[PDB]
Amino acid sequence: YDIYSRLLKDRIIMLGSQIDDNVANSIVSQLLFLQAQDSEKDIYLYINSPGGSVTAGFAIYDTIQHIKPDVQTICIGMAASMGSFLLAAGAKGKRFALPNAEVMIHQPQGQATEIEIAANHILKTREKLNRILSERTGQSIEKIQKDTDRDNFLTAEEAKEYGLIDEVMVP
Amino acid sequence: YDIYSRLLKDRIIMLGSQIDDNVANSIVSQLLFLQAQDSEKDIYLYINSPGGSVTAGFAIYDTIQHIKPDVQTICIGMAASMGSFLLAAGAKGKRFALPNAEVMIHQPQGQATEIEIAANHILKTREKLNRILSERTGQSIEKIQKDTDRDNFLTAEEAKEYGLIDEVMVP
Amino acid sequence: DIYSRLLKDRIIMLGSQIDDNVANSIVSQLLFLQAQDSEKDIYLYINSPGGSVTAGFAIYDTIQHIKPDVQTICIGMAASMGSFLLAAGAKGKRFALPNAEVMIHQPLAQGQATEIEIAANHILKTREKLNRILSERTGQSIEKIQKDTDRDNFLTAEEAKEYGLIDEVMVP
Amino acid sequence: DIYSRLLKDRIIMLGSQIDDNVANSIVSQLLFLQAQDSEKDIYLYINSPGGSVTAGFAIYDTIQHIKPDVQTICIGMAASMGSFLLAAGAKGKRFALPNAEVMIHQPAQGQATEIEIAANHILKTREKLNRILSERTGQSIEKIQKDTDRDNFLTAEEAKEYGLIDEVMVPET
Amino acid sequence: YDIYSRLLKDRIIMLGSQIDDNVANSIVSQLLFLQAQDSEKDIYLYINSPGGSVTAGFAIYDTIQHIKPDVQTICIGMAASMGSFLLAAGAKGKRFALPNAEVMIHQPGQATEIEIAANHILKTREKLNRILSERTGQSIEKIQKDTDRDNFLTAEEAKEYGLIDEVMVP
Amino acid sequence: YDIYSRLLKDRIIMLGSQIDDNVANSIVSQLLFLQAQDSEKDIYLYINSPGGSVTAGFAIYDTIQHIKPDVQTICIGMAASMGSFLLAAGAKGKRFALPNAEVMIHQPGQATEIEIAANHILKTREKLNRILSERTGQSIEKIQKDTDRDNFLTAEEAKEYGLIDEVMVP
Amino acid sequence: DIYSRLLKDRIIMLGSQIDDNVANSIVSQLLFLQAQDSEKDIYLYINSPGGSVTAGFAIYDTIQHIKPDVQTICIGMAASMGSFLLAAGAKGKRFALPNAEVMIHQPLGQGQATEIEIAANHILKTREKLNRILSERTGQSIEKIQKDTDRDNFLTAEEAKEYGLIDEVMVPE
Ligand SMILES: [Ca+2]
Repeated sequence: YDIYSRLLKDRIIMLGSQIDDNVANSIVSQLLFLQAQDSEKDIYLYINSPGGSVTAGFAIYDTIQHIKPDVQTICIGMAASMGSFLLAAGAKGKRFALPNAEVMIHQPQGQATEIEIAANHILKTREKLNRILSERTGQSIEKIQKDTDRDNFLTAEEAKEYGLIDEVMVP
Repeated sequence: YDIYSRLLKDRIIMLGSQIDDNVANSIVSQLLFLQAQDSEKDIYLYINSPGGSVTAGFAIYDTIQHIKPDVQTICIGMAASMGSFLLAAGAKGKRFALPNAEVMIHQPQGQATEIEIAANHILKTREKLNRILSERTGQSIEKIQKDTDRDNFLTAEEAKEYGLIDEVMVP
Repeated sequence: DIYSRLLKDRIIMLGSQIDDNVANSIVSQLLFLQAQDSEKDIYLYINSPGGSVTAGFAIYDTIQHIKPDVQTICIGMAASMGSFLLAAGAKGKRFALPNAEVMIHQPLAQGQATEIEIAANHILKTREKLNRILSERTGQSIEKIQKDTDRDNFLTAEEAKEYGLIDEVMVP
Repeated sequence: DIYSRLLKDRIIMLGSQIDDNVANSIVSQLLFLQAQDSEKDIYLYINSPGGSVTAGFAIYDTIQHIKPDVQTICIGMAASMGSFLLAAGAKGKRFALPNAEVMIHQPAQGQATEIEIAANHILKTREKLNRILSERTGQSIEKIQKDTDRDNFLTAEEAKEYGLIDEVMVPET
Repeated sequence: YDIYSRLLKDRIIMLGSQIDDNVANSIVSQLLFLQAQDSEKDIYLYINSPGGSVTAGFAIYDTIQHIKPDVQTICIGMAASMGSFLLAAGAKGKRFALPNAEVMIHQPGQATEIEIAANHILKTREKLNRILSERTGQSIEKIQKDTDRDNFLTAEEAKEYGLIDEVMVP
Repeated sequence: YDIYSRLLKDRIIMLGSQIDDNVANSIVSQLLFLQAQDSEKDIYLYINSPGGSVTAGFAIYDTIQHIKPDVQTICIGMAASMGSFLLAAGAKGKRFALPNAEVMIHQPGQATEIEIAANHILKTREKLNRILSERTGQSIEKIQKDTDRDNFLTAEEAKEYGLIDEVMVP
Repeated sequence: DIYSRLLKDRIIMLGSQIDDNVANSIVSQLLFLQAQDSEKDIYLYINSPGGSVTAGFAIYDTIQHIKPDVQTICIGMAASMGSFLLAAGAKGKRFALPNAEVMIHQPLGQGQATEIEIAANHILKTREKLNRILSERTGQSIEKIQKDTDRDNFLTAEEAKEYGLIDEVMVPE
């Protein structure tokens, strides 16, 4: 679509699909582009994703944390698994959801190849997810481990109360 | 294509297919872009939709309510399921249909993934749909509960009488 | 390429089966042309076997809604919803080329219509509203239209003028 | 690409079977060119094995309706509807190159829709084709009836003497 | 591949595939475009073609002869059947091949049902031989024999035969 | 896509897939283009790759070493097989990984029969090992050992191993 | 989109099997750059496992024909027709990168060659002309080349220089 090109001028990135390497490459490239345009101005990352690959999600995570600009995260529909992980990873005080957004932190995948899955288990990237979520939500590692194994769906309000977002955007 | 892009210049968006995640993302992006262009001028959402997925439809709904410009809604052919919900969700006074439009309130999937179905069951989106509809139509939620469970087809004039739209546009 | 250039001349071509995509595109073009200039005429050329009635009504309603006069010109053919849109053009401004073939017969499902669309038509009785508009725009009685839209009667351009479906056959 | 640049030169290329898609494309180019300038000649090159008669009649009628003269020029082939459209050019301005192959035989051809085939027979389009061909070749309807019911191939010079075209374009120098 | 539109600015046309109706329509369109742009300047037609449809080849042949500009023909790799025919059809004195080009005048075709019927009733095989005779300076009798056999010709032998005017030497 | 052309203006090259011939040709072309634009300014090569073909990987490797501009390598996500080899081949002091990047040096990615035959005859594994040994500061004995096993490394471990120079801290 | 931009720098990339499509592309780019400037060098980068000899001879002939010098650089692999086009660069201007792989073997006859192409190869004895050309350009005896062309002969960049296939190995800096 020609629309996502216009939105880059507004420093808006839409993450509206399952997260695989292709998507990760696209989002990362968009993040580096906007940093090159203007290293100071905020970026707006709208999220409607059911999740996906963990190494691909970490690629985006790492790029959000590395670049100079504050990356604002705004969930518009769903944020599950890596979707919700990236939602929580946005700039402090600047993580949002619309009132009818659905958030799940269950971390179960996502067209991941042999090499990726091998890396995940060997470098125990799941423990790294749990540890990062714990830091960014304030929850204990033990509560994070428990909830990421479970299939709990949170309303926007329940997501704020959990510490995944900062503010529910009520009209 | 080039017509919708040039139509976007007039702050017109066309919602003319079933609503899935792709469509929602597109409509949401278009709404955010038009807000970014001018935060004050009306937006015209044209609707010819058999409906689609609830979580996709709520993403559009939330965006309409979130943005500063008021989104005028106009049914040209059909609004069924989520299509009619979106029609009823336009700026008050600014909801329209052409004389031979067909509106159906019945909410039944729109290629909704199993994660989305689970979320909607758990978060009780169906009761929420009924409630929002009753607020936007002026009907009691009991009337809404009944009418959304049967397949009730309404003319543009009947949908006006029902409160789904404000006016039938005059030839 | 050619169609975007024609759009500048306020010319819209309807040269396929009418389904929802086509209807959405035709509706869009009509809206764009009204936004471009509200006073100048639009030229809708029709070569269509017909299709979906709900899609056709979407185009019909838009033609009647928009400000500019919409001229309808049949090239090749106008069957079912195709003939309905041809008869729906501005009065005094509905045309057919000499060898055009017009058919009023409304089938008994077309335009690869969805389950939801078929149900709406039978419940809201669109077949009767079609027959009503046709009689109003041709000058024939409702019982004449009712019989003719049930039959597979093919009309020449001149017979279609006699019928009231068009205003004039265009002279070479 | 090349075809859009050619359209600036008021050149239209008809190089395939005739269906509704092609007919609509040709019809639109003719209307565009008339909208550009209504006095200057149009140059319609024809290399076509034929196709749908109702699609063919749409092009035919459009040629006769617009104000500019439509010169027709056969390169390669003009069979069935192709040769009918060749014969449909502005009289005096129908051409073929020396090695062009013309066929007048009229055979539902070329992915014609079910409604179209029925329309052909009911409105008796075959009689109209014959009568028009007769009118613009100068040949009698009886001769055209016989010649269109046989697989009848003609050279460019034979097609000229038959009256289908006005001149064979012999190359310089 | 947008290289071909760039070459068109330099009045260069590439015929580097099997000759069918689509290729014919394409080549004919470029030739007409190049005449419209400028009717005086030479056009350069490069050939690497195994041949193809006789009626499609004839459409190209006629357009070459009909347009005002001189069309140079340059064989770069192969010119077989209709390919070699179109090579022999260039402006006189301006038909070339590169030193390692392969040229075959044997005529066996990627035509259609209607096209095949036309070729045989109108006797296009005789028209090919006749034109080959006119443009090579060879007799109808020799050409008839050679177009029936699978004689491959070097670039030098094609010059000697009269299919080209000069071999293009490094 | 389309974003990648804009990134080229910033002298950024994304290597975010398996390395086959088409990918190598593309990366090599982007490197040559950027050198041609400016021979002095740094190039940034972002790597997210499972690796792939040895011949294709060496094509990129050689071009990185040949061109004038310093090529910075930045691992985002993963660098395995040729991916990690290309990561280790960045300009000295300008090889980086993000905190959560996964690095694997193990050498076993869609390559023709000719290429596989070439690899074993011309002893390309011995070449890889020697080059890795030269750019990490680890011995050939050590690198021969670690290339055989499926040892994954964190960004910090990759730095300690000598594959990268720094981890990029948020 | 880099290739079109790269073409502004007089750079051509041959990165696949050689067939008629590839050859017609390369030939076109060579002819384009001549028309652009006939004096400045052209840079042909080679990463090719070979292909059709007819297609390769088309490129070869065009390289020799045009005025600009064509520099050849092997980046990854040059096999069969790939090697041949490598050895065919301007004298003193044939290069390979240090880890390039070169094979002179000319296969059992490649690259989707048509029955017409294969017939011409055998009749016009195209293999003999290849061996003759390689001999002239490597400075080796036709006897040695005939032997090495019949074996699967993989060479390093340095060995290719010692053979005479290239003039220099491009040393990195
Ligand atoms: Ca720099």
